[PDB]
Amino acid sequence: GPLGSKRFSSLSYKSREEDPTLTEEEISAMYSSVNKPG
Amino acid sequence: GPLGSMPWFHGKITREQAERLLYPPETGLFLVRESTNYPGDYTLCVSCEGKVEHYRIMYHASKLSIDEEVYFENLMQLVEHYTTDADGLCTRLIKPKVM
Repeated sequence: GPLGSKRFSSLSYKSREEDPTLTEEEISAMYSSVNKPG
Repeated sequence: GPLGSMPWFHGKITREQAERLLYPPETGLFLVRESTNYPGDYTLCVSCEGKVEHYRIMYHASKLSIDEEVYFENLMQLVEHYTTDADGLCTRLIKPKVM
């Protein structure tokens, strides 16, 4: 149980081929989308 | 090439293929592939410090757009913009994921 002072967020993408039970909520949850600086 | 010189566009890649492809962390490595979860659109995968960022590409009226504000006429010009500047990307494009 370390302090946890690290900046990093993985990303496990999944296609309908392996998980056809995925909805816009799940699919989109695996995206970052346009995020301009600031 | 298929229709010019757009190797970065696989137009046919899975999650396992896209994951391994972006194994080595290198800001500037991007790749486009037909959206599996969403048929008819494309998805741009970039490697940011080892992280794989997926950008959904909406294709409507023969125009592409990810921010729903900047529409293009093709994927070629679209990448050119994201390559010259972030435009909403964790890291501007530098080297296309050649296949």
